Amino acid sequence: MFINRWLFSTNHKDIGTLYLLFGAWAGMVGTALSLLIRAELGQPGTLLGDDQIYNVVVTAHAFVMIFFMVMPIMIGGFGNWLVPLMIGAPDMAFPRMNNMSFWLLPPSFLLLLASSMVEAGAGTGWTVYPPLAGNLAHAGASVDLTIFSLHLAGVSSILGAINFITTIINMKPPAMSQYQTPLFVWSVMITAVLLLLSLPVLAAGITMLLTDRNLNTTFFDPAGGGDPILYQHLFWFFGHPEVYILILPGFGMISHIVTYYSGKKEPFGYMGMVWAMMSIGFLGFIVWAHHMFTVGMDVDTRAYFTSATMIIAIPTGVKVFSWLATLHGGNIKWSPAMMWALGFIFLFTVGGLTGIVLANSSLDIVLHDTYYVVAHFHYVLSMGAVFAIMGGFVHWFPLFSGYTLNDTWAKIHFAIMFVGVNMTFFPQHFLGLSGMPRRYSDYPDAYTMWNTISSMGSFISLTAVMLMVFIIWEAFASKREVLTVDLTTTNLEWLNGCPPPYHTFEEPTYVNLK
Amino acid sequence: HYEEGPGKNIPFSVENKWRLLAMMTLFFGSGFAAPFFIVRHQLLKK
Amino acid sequence: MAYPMQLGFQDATSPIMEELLHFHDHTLMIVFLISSLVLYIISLMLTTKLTHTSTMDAQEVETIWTILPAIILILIALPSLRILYMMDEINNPSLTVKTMGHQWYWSYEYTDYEDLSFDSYMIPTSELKPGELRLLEVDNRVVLPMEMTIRMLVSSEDVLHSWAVPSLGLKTDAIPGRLNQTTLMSSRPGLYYGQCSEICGSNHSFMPIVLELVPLKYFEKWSASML
Amino acid sequence: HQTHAYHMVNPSPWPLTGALSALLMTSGLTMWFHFNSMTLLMIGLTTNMLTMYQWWRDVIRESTFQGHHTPAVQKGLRYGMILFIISEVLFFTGFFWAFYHSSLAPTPELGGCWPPTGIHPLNPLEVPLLNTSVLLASGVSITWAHHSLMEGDRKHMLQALFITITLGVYFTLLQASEYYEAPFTISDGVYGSTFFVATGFHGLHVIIGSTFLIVCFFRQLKFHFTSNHHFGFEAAAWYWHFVDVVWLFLYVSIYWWGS
Amino acid sequence: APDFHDKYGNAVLASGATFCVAVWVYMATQIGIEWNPSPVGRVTPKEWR
Amino acid sequence: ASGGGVPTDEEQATGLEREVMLAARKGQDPYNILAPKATSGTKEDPNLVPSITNKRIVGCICEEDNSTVIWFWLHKGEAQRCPSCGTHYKLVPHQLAH
Amino acid sequence: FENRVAEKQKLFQEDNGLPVHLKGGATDNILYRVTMTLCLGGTLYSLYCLGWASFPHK
Amino acid sequence: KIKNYQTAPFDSRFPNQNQTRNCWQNYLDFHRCEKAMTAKGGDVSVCEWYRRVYKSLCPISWVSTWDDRRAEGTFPGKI
Amino acid sequence: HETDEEFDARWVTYFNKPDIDAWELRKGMNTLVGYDLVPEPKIIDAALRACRRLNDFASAVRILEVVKDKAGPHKEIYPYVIQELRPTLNELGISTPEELGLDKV
Amino acid sequence: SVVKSEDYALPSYVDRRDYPLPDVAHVKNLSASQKALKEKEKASWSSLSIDEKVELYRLKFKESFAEMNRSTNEWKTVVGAAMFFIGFTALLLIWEKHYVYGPIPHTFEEEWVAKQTKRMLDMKVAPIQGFSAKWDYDKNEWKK
Amino acid sequence: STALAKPQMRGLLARRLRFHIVGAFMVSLGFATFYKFAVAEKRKKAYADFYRNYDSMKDFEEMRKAGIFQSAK
Amino acid sequence: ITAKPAKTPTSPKEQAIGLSVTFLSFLLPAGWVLYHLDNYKKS
Amino acid sequence: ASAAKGDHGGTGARTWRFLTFGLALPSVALCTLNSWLHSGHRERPAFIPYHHLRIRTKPFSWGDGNHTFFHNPRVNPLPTGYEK
Ligand SMILES: CCCCCCCCCCCCCCCCCC(=O)OCC(COC(=O)CCCCCCCCCCCCCCCCC)OC(=O)CCCCCCCCCCCCCCCCC
Ligand code: HEA
Ligand SMILES: CCCCC/C=C\C/C=C\C/C=C\C/C=C\CCCC(=O)O[C@H](COC(=O)CCCCCCCCCCCCCCCCC)COP(=O)(O)OCCN
Ligand SMILES: CCCCCC/C=C/CCCCCCCCCC(=O)O[C@H](COC(=O)CCCCCCCCCCCCCCC)COP(=O)(O)OC[C@@H](O)CO
Ligand SMILES: CCCCCCCCCCO[C@@H]1O[C@H](CO)[C@@H](O[C@H]2O[C@H](CO)[C@@H](O)[C@H](O)[C@H]2O)[C@H](O)[C@H]1O
Ligand code: CUA
Ligand SMILES: [Cu+2]
Ligand SMILES: [Mg+2]
Ligand code: NA
Ligand SMILES: [Zn+2]
Repeated sequence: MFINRWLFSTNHKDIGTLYLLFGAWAGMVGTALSLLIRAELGQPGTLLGDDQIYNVVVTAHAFVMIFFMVMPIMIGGFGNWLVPLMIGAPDMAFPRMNNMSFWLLPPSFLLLLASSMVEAGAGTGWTVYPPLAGNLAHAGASVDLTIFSLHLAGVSSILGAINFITTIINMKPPAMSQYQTPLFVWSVMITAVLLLLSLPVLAAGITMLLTDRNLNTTFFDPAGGGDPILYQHLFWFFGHPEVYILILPGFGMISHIVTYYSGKKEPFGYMGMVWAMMSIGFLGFIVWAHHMFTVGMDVDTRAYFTSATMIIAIPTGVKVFSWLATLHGGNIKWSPAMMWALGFIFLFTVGGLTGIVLANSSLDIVLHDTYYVVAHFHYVLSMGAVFAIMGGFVHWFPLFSGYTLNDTWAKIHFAIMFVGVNMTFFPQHFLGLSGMPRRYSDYPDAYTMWNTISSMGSFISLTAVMLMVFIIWEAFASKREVLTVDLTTTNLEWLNGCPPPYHTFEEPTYVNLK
Repeated sequence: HYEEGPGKNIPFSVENKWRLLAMMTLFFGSGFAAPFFIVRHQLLKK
Repeated sequence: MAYPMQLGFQDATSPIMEELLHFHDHTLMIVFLISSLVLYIISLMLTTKLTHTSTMDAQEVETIWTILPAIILILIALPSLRILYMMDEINNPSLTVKTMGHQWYWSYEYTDYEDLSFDSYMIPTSELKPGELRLLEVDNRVVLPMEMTIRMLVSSEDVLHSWAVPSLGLKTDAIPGRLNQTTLMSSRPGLYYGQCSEICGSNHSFMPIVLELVPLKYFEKWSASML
Repeated sequence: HQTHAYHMVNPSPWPLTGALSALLMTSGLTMWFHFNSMTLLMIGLTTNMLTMYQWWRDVIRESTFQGHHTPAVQKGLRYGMILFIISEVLFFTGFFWAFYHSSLAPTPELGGCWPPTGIHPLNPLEVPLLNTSVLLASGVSITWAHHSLMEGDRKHMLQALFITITLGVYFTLLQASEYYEAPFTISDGVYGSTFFVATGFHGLHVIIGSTFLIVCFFRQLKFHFTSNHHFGFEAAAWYWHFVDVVWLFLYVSIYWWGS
Repeated sequence: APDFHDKYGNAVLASGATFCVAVWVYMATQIGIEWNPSPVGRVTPKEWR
Repeated sequence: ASGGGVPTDEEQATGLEREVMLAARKGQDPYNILAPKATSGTKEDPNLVPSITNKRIVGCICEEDNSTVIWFWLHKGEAQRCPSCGTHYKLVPHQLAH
Repeated sequence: FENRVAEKQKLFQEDNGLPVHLKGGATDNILYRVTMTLCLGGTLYSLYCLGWASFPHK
Repeated sequence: KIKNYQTAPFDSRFPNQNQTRNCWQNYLDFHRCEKAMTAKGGDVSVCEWYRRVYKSLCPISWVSTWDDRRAEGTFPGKI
Repeated sequence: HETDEEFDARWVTYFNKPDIDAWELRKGMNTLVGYDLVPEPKIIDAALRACRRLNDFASAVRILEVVKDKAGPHKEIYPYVIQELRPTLNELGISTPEELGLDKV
Repeated sequence: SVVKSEDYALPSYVDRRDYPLPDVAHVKNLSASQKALKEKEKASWSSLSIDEKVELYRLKFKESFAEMNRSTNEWKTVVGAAMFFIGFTALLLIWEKHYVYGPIPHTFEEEWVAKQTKRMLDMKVAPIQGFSAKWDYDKNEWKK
Repeated sequence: STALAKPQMRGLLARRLRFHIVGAFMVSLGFATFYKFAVAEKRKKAYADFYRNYDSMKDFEEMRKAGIFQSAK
Repeated sequence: ITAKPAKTPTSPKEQAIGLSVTFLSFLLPAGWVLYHLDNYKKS
Repeated sequence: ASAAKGDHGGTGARTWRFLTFGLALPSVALCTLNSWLHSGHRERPAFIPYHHLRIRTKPFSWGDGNHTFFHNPRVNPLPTGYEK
């Protein structure tokens, strides 16, 4: 029975549970790598005495946090658990394919760990640019194992995207139009469309890198008439959609959390929120070369990419203001999930604004490949995504488990995390403005003070992570079972109890047309 | 059919909180420890 | 170079970099205002017992919070693009210098007249002379005439590198098989430092750039002595 | 007892065996490229084939034999196949991007010209034109097969589908012969790189689509399809038209314009 | 009826703040960390050549 | 030209697919493929909600084009009212497969 | 050929509790055991190969 | 005769950041000219402008590789 | 929408319905407190009389509590409303939350 | 009065300032005096005593608005505990400095910094605002 | 005793919002004025004063005499 | 949300045990590796 | 366009079979004639060891490492020229 249930699953809730467990474990790996980065930088000089290993650690940190922590948790975990429940559907459209999207991830992760164990690892950056990633500067198996890891992760997500689009389009109650579905469901649909279109391009590019390394092609090798910059275009054509993929299901969860703890039946400006996510998804495909402003690009192309990038601020600002307008007039419940969402709103806004600074290609000449970029994306991505994940986790943990958390402990956890991430990343802005490069294992002496503070900050977030594991333990240890939950009339995923039965909506909901 | 209900919709046991503590320690602790030991491995190769 | 506890940009050495400083001041004022406004409104939304929970009509207010952000973006884009096109404008340099990246050091070629070229390596920490700067000094600096428009051409003989001098506002990737051009003009004599800015392997952190800006007649005699 | 029309699938081992076959194929390619050994790759290819066979066998059992494909379930499979084909279009788009990037701005190493110095392209009016007529013709015969099926005509459905498959095989043999006869190789710079990787992936998709048509042929021989319910045949036809359209873009771009 | 916070909150607040300040001050000042603050107003420049 | 030998759904559809087809023929919808049409929803003319058990979830779209759906359990017994708009619903339980 | 779909429909609808991937009979079980043995044995072999490839052999 | 060369001037055929083709075109022009002059019994001095421009712009290692491949008979441009 | 006067009259009419039932009493008060206003005394008067016809003393007191709550920090509103309702409170024998000690925490 | 898991699908009681009249009464099973009190409620409320009015309120409602809205001391526990764990983090950092980190480079020695500082002023690092701008080259001292 | 006057009872949340959004606008104006004097104009004036009588040759001669250059002693 | 009282209450002492074990499970293995880095760096 | 044909009274099985045998397969037959008429081996060009061709950055994973997968000795020279 155990094998049938947990290895042969065709159930959206159990598969969602698997993804949450996987993503949590990956988050530990990613956190450990981040602490090694900041230990190397925590005082001037060398710690590891081996900068190839430092580069492998940086590269792995990013792949783990992006492909094995954020995407599995948000889309595989919350997506599978919540989307069928929010539309009253009995499961996903392809419940057995769903299980393969999950099981491709442990092998993908094994390939990445194999990459770091053989030879001297792939010390490339998560961008894996040739020629550094090619077969002369990175001879041997590590980069190919990394490429295959991305292939399996890509197939997992493309098939999951097919499943989510099909489920959301096809499996709603017959009276429910797309404009009657909850915003989290919209955020997952739009993320899936982005995955569907962007991951095949990444797969094309890294397959060309694979054949350059092993079949004597020369797509990226000037000796054969190739061009390293072509790889960058194919990578970032995927890579900008990818950063919106990382945040969009977070935007969906934030809309639900803010609505819920404001005591509201609905988010402010529902169709504006739909419009804004679709607009962000669309603009997300026409901005990628702002990752390439220093490669030798013509001035009119820089002007276009500067302007198109900045436009994204308009739909994003509609969502920020609409979350504020959802708080407006609320009977505010200061639950731990609410604290995570309010932290999200502020810290995402800071990071988004530093992105607007970087969009100005004239300033990006000086800021590109410095810690200002690192500060930008650890605010919007690392904090934005992580705070939405933590807020969702604390909010829905009683739905998934049937048990409550200790709210006081959860508030303590929030407070510690909030101090840690801000101490870690806020000084990196100074480091970037004053010209410290990213991807360095050591720095000129003038940069010591902010590096020292940033590394001390990283230990505070470590203490928060350890505390979070204890808080989950304490909840499962004490077994406070849920009795009553407010606002079920506008939060359908709670209406089948906690946890819901294995099969839900065997009899579908009744919804009239009128 | 399958077990339903709190504590039963999961692939690990919560029947005993100390055995659970040991399982969670090994689970999260193995993920956290792995990069330290991979770095150790790469340093020991040369 | 940067100095300890620095918060902002290095002081500008070129007129383009002074432009960027004023443009950054303008953009950062806007960033601070918006981020503080969002934080303030958050605190305002959260500090009253008064409630209003019925359905709220959204279309009036969505006009304000699309038009006003669009206006703010145009107020950033206008000076932003002015600088962009001013940098691109025809300059006619008096000198061309090439730099080639390598794992892990830079070479320089000054071949307008004679065949002058040399390699430029980081000084190891153990070999620094008293008061020299850890990870920043090189054995052979890029000597250049001050107050003159110079064309730098940047390439690589192996992997990607990137040639950067923050106080001159310069960063140009070094790509094998490609010859990227940028222009440089220092208002002042002195020593101006930068560091490789595209990850190029295990000594990425350790291949700095040092420009030495002097009067033309010193540059001429230094050039002659380097043949 | 459910009172919706959707399909709750029996717990199945094929997702896990398929994921592990992926690990073995990728591990195996690594072992082949770096440790001079085909062993893991051959195991992975074998388990991949077993997985596909049993998984799609079970879908046939669920639908033809157990009746689980209600109109709602069939509609979901239509969306899923369309989205899958879109993802494959974007995959080929990366290779067309690589081709135009290299050929519109040929570098000095090539002689600054396209085709590069030393490259003698195939004549697009010879076998590449024949291949074009072959795949277009197979788009006509598969449409004849589809209409015969809807009209309830068993024999002519089989004849038209057989003709379609024969044309796909003919294309594959022609392209295999062209590969052998070609005076340039995949190692002949970016001309050979774009040519063989883009037409090679296309040829792989022709073999896949031909295999899919062959599955439909044998299901038709066993009377699986009704005149109104035959989604596996529709999916195979959509995929086949996709393969035809990709060929037309390759022909125009790489063989003709790029010659 | 007093809960945990009524009974222990003042102690938790006072002890936690005291402990937090004490150990960070000790870490920052007593164990040889080099913060490398600005020379301005603090360093007397010395002949180097 | 033109011959036969391809089975029809009438001949060969089976299991749930066949149940849906035969019910549709009779104008019935035991597998909830269609959206039900609302009554006036008064206490005298409540919306009739079929169920094979003693309670069923209702979602109420109170006004046309509302994006918010109001969800609640409707229990066998006295008619209940949507908590947002007051429209009435009454459960009519049971049966299906004879 | 003759239309034998009805016989297969009877077989795969038999009320015996078997999941669809085993409902064809004993040859399903054999094919399943072959597939799973090759997958699990191959996975163990790939771990052995990682162990081998993780260390230099000069 | 029309000298005072300082460095290669702006060239409107090559106005952007990538100058690879400018280096290449002047290397080609120089050797094409030198070939025409040495053949038709003229003086390579008329080729000097292209020589100065490509020496100013081209990386030494590019020039040296191209020279080797001309001597080898594997230079892929037309001269 | 409507003037203040039309709004108030509609709510007066709602609670004044003679056979208003318990569900409709609750629906009315729970809807009314969603609005950005403290209900006029005349609206509250009609709701308390609905409580009387429904034999529900407890809900009458709760309605007075929510008037106070809807005023938030504007401490002058609730005593004004109580002042205006005092003839009704006396006629119906409704004690205020304060008279019952339910304002103490 | 006991709320059970198997009641999840039924209307439930809540104390919420913005939902003042919940879907069910707080007390569903009445004592004989409570039943008689409910009968008396059908007569003039002026004849009810204060205690009887209070009891009618507590049959319908669990907490009053004043009770449900009360502030707590939880913030002291949250802020204090967070400070404790932030203090604990510094113990980790002391351990790391003592046991993990070796000496920093010799360029941080006081005499090196003094010489390096002079050399920065000799090359006029950041002369407009950032660094040399703060040195008085005429008086040979940091500007006041 | 004295009756209480009737207070404003409607739109209190909206009233509070409008008051404080206006207040926030005023503060934003104040900050912009502070910032353009304490940062932006301060910067323009520092660069302008520095270069107004700047002698690049004298600057170089001082650097040269202090020994900083490879190319000039 | 409302909930039942804990079916298996976790006392302050039990919490201190769970927290201490959780923290040691993260700190000890990494601590051991980092303490010995120099034994690796020149092994 | 409308091609230059006509039908459109109904595009059913009989029409698509008509197109299959009346247009599609005749086209294939003509192109087959055109091809197997311009066949016959053409004279292979002089070998020149251009550095952008016959790329070898890593040995191939089959054979002696130096032969492409569909190597044809008649027309595919190695880096050192045509085979014996
Ligand atoms: C922003 C997220 C929360 C941050 C929390 C942690 C950070 C601490 C509070 C954080 C207090 C926030 C105010 C910013 C720091 C002010 C320092 C400054 O004048 O820096 C100016 C510029 C460069 O300026 C210059 O060229 C002139 C330099 C003048 C030197 C004067 C001496 C200064 C002495 C040293 C100061 C140490 C700074 C503190 C060191 C910090 C150590 C962590 O630097 C920069 O661009 C850095 C800014 C990066 C862009 C992101 C801004 C996003 C908005 C932040 C939230 C604001 C609303 C909430 C208002 C604040 C609510 C919390
Ligand atoms: C969650 C992930 C995420 C998100 C959502 C974003 C969002 C944005 N990012 Fe980026 N970004 C990354 C993750 C993300 N980013 C990563 C990982 C990198 C580094 C890749 C690598 O090199 O490794 C990166 C790099 C990156 C660069 C390249 C810098 C360089 O390498 O030199 C740029 C350049 O334009 C950029 C810009 C932006 C912009 C304009 C947004 C906008 O979408 C932000 C819009 C939001 C707001 C503006 C705030 C809310 C709005 C308002 C309150 C309204 C009013 C505002 C105004 C009028 C301005 N990002
Ligand atoms: C008639 C068409 C036939 C096509 C298929 C032929 C057999 C190859 C089998 C697999 C094909 C799959 C994809 C193709 C990818 C590589 C391009 C190969 C196309 C091809 O066959 O190219 C041949 C070379 O092939 C070679 O290297 C042979 C290389 C064989 C090993 C390929 C290694 C596999 C790498 C694949 C990684 C795929 C990743 C996919 C990710 C998908 C998304 C996750 C050309 O031969 P040549 O001698 O150079 O020149 C001819 C001179 N007379
Ligand atoms: C050398 C040969 C091997 C080379 C390796 C590649 C192998 C080839 C795989 C070829 C694909 C075969 C797919 C067979 C699917 C059979 C099952 C099927 O077709 O199932 C149909 C459902 O469709 C469905 O699932 C639709 C399912 C769609 C499957 C689409 C598969 C495309 C696979 C591509 C994989 C590679 C991708 C590209 C790599 C870069 C069943 O419904 P009906 O038909 O309506 O019947 C019901 C009626 O009888 C009732 O009256
Ligand atoms: C970023 C992640 C890390 C965060 C900070 C980690 C905090 C460290 C926790 C303690 O770790 C232990 O420290 C001991 C030293 O205090 C080590 O014993 C070592 O030192 C002892 C005393 O010298 C000897 O007795 C032991 O044998 C020797 O292994 C021991 O192995 C190690 O587990
Ligand atoms: Cu060279 Cu980084
Ligand atoms: Cu981007
Ligand atoms: Mg870069
Ligand atoms: Na370091
Ligand atoms: Zn309703």
